[PDB]
Amino acid sequence: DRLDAALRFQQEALNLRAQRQEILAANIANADTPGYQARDIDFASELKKVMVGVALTLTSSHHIPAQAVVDLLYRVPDQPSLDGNTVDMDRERTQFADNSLKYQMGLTVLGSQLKGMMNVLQG
Amino acid sequence: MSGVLEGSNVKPVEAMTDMIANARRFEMQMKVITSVDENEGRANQLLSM
Repeated sequence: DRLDAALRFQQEALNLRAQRQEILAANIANADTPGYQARDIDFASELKKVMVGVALTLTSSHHIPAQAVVDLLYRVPDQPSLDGNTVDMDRERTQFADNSLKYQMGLTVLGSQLKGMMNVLQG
Repeated sequence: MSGVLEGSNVKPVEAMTDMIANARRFEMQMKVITSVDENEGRANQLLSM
């Protein structure tokens, strides 16, 4: 559908921001686990990958339709801890706040596009 | 030598200096701990959007 193509980029950006938000909050929650590595995703490359499948064929009514079913990069440690935990509070707190801001911005842009498509139709 | 007993070799000057140094070091570490805790308390508000 053409409607999907217009809203594909912002939807994928919003979903990627939510996933990275979950990853950052997981990094915050597991700050005290000894031996836990701080993981993160490269937002731009994954957004390229998602932006850049074959529903199985249903011959009749009984035939069952096809059933549907990111890469994590390690953060470079800054300070060496003794328990092997590489999670840094300041870095991930700033990243968490930034991801929240960008999620809000994506919501704003997507809502503006939908509202414009709506006022085009209203009449 | 028979008829003499040897006592301990605890030097009291060294013990007193060690106690003074230990007390001062303990107070310095407690101050550092307080500073770090206060800094983290201030830093844990950024997460509010």
